[PDB]
Amino acid sequence: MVDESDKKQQTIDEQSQISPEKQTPNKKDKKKEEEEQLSEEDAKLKTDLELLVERLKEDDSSLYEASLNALKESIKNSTSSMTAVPKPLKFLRPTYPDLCSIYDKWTDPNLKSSLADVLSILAMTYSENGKHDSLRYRLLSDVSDFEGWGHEYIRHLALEIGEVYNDQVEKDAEDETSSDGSKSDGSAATSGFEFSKEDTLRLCLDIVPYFLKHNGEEDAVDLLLEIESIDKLPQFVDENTFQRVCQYMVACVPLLPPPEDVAFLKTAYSIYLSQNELTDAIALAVRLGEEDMIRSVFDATSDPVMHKQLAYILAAQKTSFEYEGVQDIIGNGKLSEHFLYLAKELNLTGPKVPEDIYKSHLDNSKSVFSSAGLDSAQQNLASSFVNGFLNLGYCNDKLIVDNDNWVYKTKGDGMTSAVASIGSIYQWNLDGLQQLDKYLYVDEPEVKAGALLGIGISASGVHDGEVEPALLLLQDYVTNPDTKISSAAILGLGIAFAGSKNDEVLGLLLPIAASTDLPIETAAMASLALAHVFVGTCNGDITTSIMDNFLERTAIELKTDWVRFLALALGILYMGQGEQVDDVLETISAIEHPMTSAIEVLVGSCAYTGTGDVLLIQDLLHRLTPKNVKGEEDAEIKSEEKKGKSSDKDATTDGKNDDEEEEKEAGIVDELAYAVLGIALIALGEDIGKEMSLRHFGHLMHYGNEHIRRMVPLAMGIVSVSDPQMKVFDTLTRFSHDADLEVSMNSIFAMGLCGAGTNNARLAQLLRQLASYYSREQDALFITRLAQGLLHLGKGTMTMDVFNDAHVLNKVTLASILTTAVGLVSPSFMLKHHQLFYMLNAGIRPKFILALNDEGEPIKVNVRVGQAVETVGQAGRPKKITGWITQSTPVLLNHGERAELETDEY
Amino acid sequence: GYDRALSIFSPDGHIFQVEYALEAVKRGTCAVGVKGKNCVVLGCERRSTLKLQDTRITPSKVSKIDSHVVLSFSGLNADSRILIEKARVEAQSHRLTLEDPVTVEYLTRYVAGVQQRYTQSGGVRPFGVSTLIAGFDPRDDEPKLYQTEPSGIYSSWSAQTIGRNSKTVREFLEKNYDRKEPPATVEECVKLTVRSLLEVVQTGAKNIEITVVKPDSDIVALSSEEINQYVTQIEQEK
Amino acid sequence: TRCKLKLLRMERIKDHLLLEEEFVSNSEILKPFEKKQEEEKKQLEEIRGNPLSIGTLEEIIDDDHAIVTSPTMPDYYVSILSFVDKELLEPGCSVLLHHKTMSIVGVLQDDADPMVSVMKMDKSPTESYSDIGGLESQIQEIKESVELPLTHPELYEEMGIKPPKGVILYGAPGTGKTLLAKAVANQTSATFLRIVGSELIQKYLGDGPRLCRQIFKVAGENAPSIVFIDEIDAIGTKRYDSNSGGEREIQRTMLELLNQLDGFDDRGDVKVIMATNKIETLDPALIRPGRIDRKILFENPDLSTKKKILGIHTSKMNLSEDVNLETLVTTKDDLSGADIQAMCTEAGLLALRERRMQVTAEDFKQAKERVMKNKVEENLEGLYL
Amino acid sequence: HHTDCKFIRVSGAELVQKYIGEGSRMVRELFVMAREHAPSIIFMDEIDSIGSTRVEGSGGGDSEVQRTMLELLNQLDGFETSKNIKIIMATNRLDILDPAL
Amino acid sequence: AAPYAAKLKQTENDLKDIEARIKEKAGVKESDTGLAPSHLWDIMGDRQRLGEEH
Amino acid sequence: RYDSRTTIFSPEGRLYQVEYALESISHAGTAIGIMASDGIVLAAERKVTSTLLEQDTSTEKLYKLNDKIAVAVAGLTADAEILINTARIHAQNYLKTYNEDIPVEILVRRLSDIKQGYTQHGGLRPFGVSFIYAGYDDRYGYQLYTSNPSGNYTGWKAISVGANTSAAQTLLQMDYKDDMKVDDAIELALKTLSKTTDSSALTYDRLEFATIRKGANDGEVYQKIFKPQEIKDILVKTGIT
Amino acid sequence: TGAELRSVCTEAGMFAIRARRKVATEKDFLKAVDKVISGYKKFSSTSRYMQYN
Ligand SMILES: Nc1ncnc2c1ncn2[C@@H]1O[C@H](COP(=O)(O)OP(=O)(O)OP(=O)(O)O)[C@@H](O)[C@H]1O
Ligand SMILES: [Mg+2]
Repeated sequence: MVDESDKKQQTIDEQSQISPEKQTPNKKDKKKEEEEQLSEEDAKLKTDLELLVERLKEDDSSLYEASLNALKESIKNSTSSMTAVPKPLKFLRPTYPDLCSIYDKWTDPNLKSSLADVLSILAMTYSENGKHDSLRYRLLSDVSDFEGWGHEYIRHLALEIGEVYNDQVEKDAEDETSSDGSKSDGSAATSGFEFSKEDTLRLCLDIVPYFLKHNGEEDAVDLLLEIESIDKLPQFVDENTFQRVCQYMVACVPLLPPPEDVAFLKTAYSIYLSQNELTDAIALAVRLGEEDMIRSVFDATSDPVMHKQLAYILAAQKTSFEYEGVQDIIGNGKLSEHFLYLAKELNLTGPKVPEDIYKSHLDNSKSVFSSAGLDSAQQNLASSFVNGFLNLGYCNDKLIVDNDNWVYKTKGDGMTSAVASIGSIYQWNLDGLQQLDKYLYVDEPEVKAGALLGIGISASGVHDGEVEPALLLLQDYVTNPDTKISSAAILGLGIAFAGSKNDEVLGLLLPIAASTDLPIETAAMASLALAHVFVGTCNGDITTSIMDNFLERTAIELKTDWVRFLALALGILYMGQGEQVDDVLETISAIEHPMTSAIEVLVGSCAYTGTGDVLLIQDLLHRLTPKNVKGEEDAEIKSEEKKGKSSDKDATTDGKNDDEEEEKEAGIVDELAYAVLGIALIALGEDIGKEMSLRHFGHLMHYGNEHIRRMVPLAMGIVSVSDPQMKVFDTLTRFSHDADLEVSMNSIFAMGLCGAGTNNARLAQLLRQLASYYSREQDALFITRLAQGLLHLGKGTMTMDVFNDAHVLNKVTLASILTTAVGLVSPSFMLKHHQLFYMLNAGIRPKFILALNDEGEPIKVNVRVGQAVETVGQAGRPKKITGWITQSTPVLLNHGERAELETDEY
Repeated sequence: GYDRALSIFSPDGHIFQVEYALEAVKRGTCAVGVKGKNCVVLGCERRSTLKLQDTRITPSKVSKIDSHVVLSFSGLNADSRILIEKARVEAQSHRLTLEDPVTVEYLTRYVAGVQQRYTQSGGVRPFGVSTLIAGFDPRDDEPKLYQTEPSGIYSSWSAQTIGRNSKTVREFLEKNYDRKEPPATVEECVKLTVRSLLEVVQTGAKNIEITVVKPDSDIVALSSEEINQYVTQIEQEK
Repeated sequence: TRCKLKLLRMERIKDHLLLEEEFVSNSEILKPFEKKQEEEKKQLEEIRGNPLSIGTLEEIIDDDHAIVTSPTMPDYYVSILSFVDKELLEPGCSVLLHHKTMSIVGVLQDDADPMVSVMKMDKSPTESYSDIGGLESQIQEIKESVELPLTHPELYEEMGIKPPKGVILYGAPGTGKTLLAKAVANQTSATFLRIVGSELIQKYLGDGPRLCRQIFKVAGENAPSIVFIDEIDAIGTKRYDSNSGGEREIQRTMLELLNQLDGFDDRGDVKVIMATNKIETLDPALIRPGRIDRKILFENPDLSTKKKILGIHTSKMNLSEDVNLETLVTTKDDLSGADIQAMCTEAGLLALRERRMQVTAEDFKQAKERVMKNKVEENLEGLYL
Repeated sequence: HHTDCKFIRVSGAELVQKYIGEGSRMVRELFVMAREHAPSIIFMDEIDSIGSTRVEGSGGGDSEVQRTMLELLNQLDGFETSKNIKIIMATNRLDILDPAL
Repeated sequence: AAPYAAKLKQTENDLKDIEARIKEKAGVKESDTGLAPSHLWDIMGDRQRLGEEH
Repeated sequence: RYDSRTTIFSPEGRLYQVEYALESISHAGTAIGIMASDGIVLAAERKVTSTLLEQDTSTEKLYKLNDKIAVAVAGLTADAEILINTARIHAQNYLKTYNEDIPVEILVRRLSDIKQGYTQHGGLRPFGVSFIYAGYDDRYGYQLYTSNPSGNYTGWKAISVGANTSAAQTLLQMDYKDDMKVDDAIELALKTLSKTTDSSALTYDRLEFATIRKGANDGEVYQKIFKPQEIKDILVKTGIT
Repeated sequence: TGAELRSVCTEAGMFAIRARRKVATEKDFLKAVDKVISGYKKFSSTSRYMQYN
């Protein structure tokens, strides 16, 4: 440390720690006197650089501060940075750390502020040279140690981030602001940013985003593509490159509003397409929900290869996975055109092959019955629906149904729903139609109507490849003029095809849903079906649906139930879009009535989705407003008010739900809790409002996919035994279902306690009974999620009928609706060319470790479990493939996706 | 338990002094024996304590008792030293009586004999040394390998390992070795020994020592160079 | 950095918005029910006066009376009457009297002891599940007897019979046993009691078994619950005193365990873990099955296993600059996973002398030598040589 | 003085507890007091000659005080941000100590 | 250490918000059980309350 | 616990009594042999001293066991005394029987048995003596060994026993030279003895010295014990005094 | 003991869970007795002089 002169080279370094003699006196004097000596300075630049490098090891603040103190002055005081033009410019390399030594190493508040601005200007000017990049680089990849450089190099980087962000917030931009003093664009700092990005991608992960989001442009992202696609395999493996990429959309997912968010996700998709794995391509293409992106990956395997190969099989598998059926329709017909084989290809794309795999799983799971033995009165009706709820999905319980005794003892609306429940036994199955047919050609019209509902449910698993579509059966019934028959028919058609907007299906539903002049309560099903059809894909925001809603309001207001169902139907229709839904909010609000305001708050949720934080505060101010107004005083109307209040509560919950799925992923615990308290505001603000908020809570949880499932449903349940409306329990159980008999036991004991214990109305009893059977499927037969499973940020289309029903007081008519509850998840199995129905081994993982993921790319350690197990729900969701030690290679990466495994053994 | 003294038995029937005697064997250097069909190779780890240790005059871990029986040890080095000398007075004495050189079968009994004697008594501790005695008979040419243990129990093994992480070498040996065909070439059998010893040294080719007994009173100690070539064959293939 | 932010994005917004909600909502809870709830508040208020004289309940006779013994000293023959039930009153509870006439106006209190603090843990471990990595065959064993019959009771009725009671984790030191108890209890979210077996010996005579009554009295109320008795090896030859702890106590504390864990009491639905480094130290009747069922033996981690354990520790670290990481594992044979955590401790200590902030590959090799020298004594190769 | 910690000397004593009155279940208590007055240095002097019935116990009970203190300290490593409550152990020679201290 | 260091600092601000929520939430309590039957006992008990025989 | 008699082992296969006997050694002064191909120096340090302790009339930490093998002693001098007599008696027994002055190996091996023997048999105490054996035999030339109290031996190029064994060993191997000189070997022994020993000045009277050489006149073997004055002079040369 | 008899039933039953069979059969009883007898010697004291002979 102490000076020891020029005795050896070691002690020269110690000499310049206190006072440099080759950077301070000599150089200073030299610059301020002769200008022949500019030639001597140029040679001495190299020497000066070395002395910095050697003393980078030293860290103490005092011996960098004072040492380079008079050099820091010289910039403006003696040199003025223009006494020899080129020469001070290229001698800015040692002087730039001198400035940083007062910024970061010493903290003097007055100088730390002031010299931040100075650093920005000189960074820009010296990046013209391209030597400011090299200045950053020697500290980024390091040469020596000190505490100092590790904080210092960022100060240089931060200058760039500073300016670019500011040009958006303040419209003036450029060097007109004195907060940087550096121009925003221009070919002098643009080339600096590109070069900086290269070094920082290799060694860090840093400034590469700050630049993207601050530019605000997809262009920034498309530059990124170029550099990364080189890096894809030689610099580091495919996997490492990917973790950056799916992240590209996710970190700023919850902070790109609609036009930005879509434009960025286009680029991540394209990066994946360029790289080796098309498996990563399909996942992002589904995300966007655009028809165009789906087609491109499907085409990429199918069209170039003339031969059948792996390629045709792989295409079919990828499109099959979405059980929306949006991908299914699009991908079909290319298989027919190419014509290698029709028979295998068409079936494999359709959900027909998913029926066959279910049988293999079912064999393990067997059948255990537990259905209620009660008969007579409303208890007969309760038990017959309960049988269907326990045998959801493909199950065989033929003989019980064939005993027509209990079937015929149902009466009224009970008959319709009884026939519908029979259909859910053969849910996702071609056979079952026989049982329905018997009733349909005999007795009163009531059983005829219920048959059509059951056809709907059964047809879910078979409606593609032109193999018994729901359309075929149900067209005849629509033609028939009776209201009960036609209403039932179009409800079932919507369910079966789900998100598929095939020409025949869509175009049948196109002239209709435009009569609401005639007063029919059960014409809710008119719009309700069409809304269901629309979800799963981008929405035209159809003119048929918008027109009829307005017309209904003109015609009637007597049937309160009718207009409430209608309001929800618009909001569900617009799901699968948010860019276009900003427009239609204004369109609805053009015509203003207090009744119309109820519709608006629902549609606000969809428009603002995946962006809601302005939406959240809005849906809370709304809640406050009735009471607030009463406050003011404290110091026909019936129908309009009630619609107003109920809509808001539903809207609040809906906003939260869609938002929590797409967004980041930690926050999921928290969003459930926002409901408990919404209810709490409600717990001493509206008495009427409490009734609605109870029912909403359960579907809040199911939609949101909460991490905690043990404590919260059970605790809430106890309070709500006292409170009226037993439909609260039904909504809780749809969440609790999870992986069966983990979560769902506590629910069976708890719900069973209130139900068995208290009888004081057979009406109250009925709701409680149905909920209990729903929760469990025997021996983990299937699971239900609202989410796709293929994406855990996804949202289904079949589960939207579940979401609809919790907005209204319980009714016998509503019971018919509740039979439908479709939303199946398939159990993965390793496939072969002979279509092997067994998985070898898998790792299952409760909680991802990785802080390099949210979703969690499954750890390679896991806990090992056997063959042929259902894809586990929460506390099991990350799934890694064990097959590598028996040396099998997945073709289709599986992270806990719905998607069936496929392996190639060599 | 009943380690307060040697003569008192034990509810558990195990004399503790013998059990602890075994434990002491693990202190000392690893030694391994492997028989061929025409060879026995007796190798031992020769662990170097410091670089000031001579190779001029410092004892080898392997000691010839007589001119055709060879002996290695594992254990308390102090104790081994008198055990080897006692073995030897008898061994030579075997010729005084019979005018026949020392038979390997008579010799294992004797070494087990001095040891058994010390255990039986109460006013001596047992030897904390298990030994491997390798050799052939004078009369015949079939390879013979014996062991003595502290206890005073002796066995024959095809190949056997003792001292310093003995377990890990024992398992290694099972997998490599074949009892259907023991190696019938002296070189390949040596190579099996080297591979074993590699493990316990971790790194060394100047700390592996190999000795060989061959029939008709051939005993040789292998060059440090010669062992390094075998290590060279083993590192390349791996 | 940008990966960290995705996580940081959800976490901030969602909870801080709920905080802002709850704050406003304190008022709001009163507003929908203010004539059932304030009606109830009124009637509560009227009968009980002020103050509320706290007594401690000795016992009730079931007929609508009780005998209480206050701390203020007088005993009183009270009535169980009004806003109180016979099921809510159980010995050792602290009951609320109205002062001017002792009528039991409610119970709002059961615990306030310093004692129960001891048993409970306010825990936050820095290593949770899947930093137990490797030895996975035998973590699967602790799962089956602790984690998985809590998580699905389904499986243990599908097979029928009782789910196996308890476990003993036992073997060599360093084999990761501690981290197992703390990490399987992270998974379940069951009440983790923790007491050491050097804290089961007492410096007062015959209070030792009273303490052992406290552990499963606590366990049984907060159940489902995982009771860790850490180091129950210290029962056989480690004792605080001899004329005020003595020989009687050591045996009695073990007799006490027997009655808790499979005595009449039985105390079903407490999963018990016992870590002990030697099972030949332990009592023959406490290593009786059907109170601790199967035993899991651990051994000094094997050569492939120590790869796993090296990756857990050097994931924190700045990695090797030249890389020799795979050869570190090879040199070690018959060695603990605690040697691995003492090796990355030892690498960054050599680094700490320089007070440099990076770590390089060469520190690894040095650090392994340093810490192997510490292990081996000068009388081991004194006794031997 | 440099770190600014309360140097709290512990020794197993019966004088540091007016409530339980012994140093066996005052290992738990030590952590909570030192947590109020953090950062702190815990100087548990294992003298192993302090007692009169502790020394008769097992050669010294003070080793037992240290083994409980370690583990307790292990499960909360980030209860305020890192550690804070430093366990300074001290003994004459390490012969006198256990293989698990 | 700016890329991880800044972000680490925001994580500590989050925790403090959470702890504050437990305190905010705990502020209703209000846990007196006696139910619907004991609404009769409160009339009965006003007469026992001015009773000198208890 | 196991700190008793010699028959009994510890369950870790340790005889505590050999381990303690080692530790006896470092409570008596430092003793160093350094081997060189020009000769061996043996150098020793006094355990303690006073100003009227006579130590210029006799040695008592350097004994000749014969006319070609001599020993430095570190440890209890009482235990040493009996073992030196037994060694010396044997040294002449070998002389009588074979007409050769006893080989270095036969003499170390004998005494290793004897030390071992007092531990192994009976109730007798083990010995707590480290002898640095420095000899000549016409087989191996120059030879250094040292024997543990444990009753085993190892050959050396340098060794230190007695107090401060670890440090004294370290400084020796730091500056050791493979061929060395006899003269340098004497210098390296004073250099080490200074830093290890807690006496303020290193005095001739705290030193005993003997050298065994065949290079001080060949044909013959000359054992040269340094007298006080020779010791006193060589400190000067190395500039400690 | 009948505690060991409970360790054949429990031990045969966790092999039922892992195989993904719901029932128990005879073969899994065979492994279950062998695991409990053989494991019992290890916990208990045994330090024989018959580990080389
Ligand atoms: N398989 C493993 N995976 C991860 N870390 C491991 C593994 N095994 C050991 N460790 C590490 O070694 C550390 C030290 O071991 P730990 O404190 O758990 O002791 P133990 O074997 O129970 O000893 P005792 O209970 O006798 O004091 C662990 O905390 C953990 O960091
Ligand atoms: Mg432990």
